[PDB]
Amino acid sequence: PRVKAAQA
Amino acid sequence: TVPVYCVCRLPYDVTRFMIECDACKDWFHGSCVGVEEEEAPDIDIYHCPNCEKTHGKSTLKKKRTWHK
Ligand SMILES: [Zn+2]
Ligand SMILES: [Zn+2]
Repeated sequence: PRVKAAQA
Repeated sequence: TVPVYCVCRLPYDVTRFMIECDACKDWFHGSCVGVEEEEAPDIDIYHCPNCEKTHGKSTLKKKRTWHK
């Protein structure tokens, strides 16, 4: 699946 | 109004991991649906809790060595 990684 | 996502209907917060359901193509916070960011590379097909009912459970796919 497509994801959006957690950023700072 | 702004783009909103997930069961919680919130604007996009870049500090939160999100995953897209392969069936409905909507986006969910991992924390709202029980998926941890570190688990996502092992998901082959992700179905959100709603879509599980019409499309079946999500599928995991990963490599494994057993003898060592
Ligand atoms: Zn959410
Ligand atoms: Zn879905």
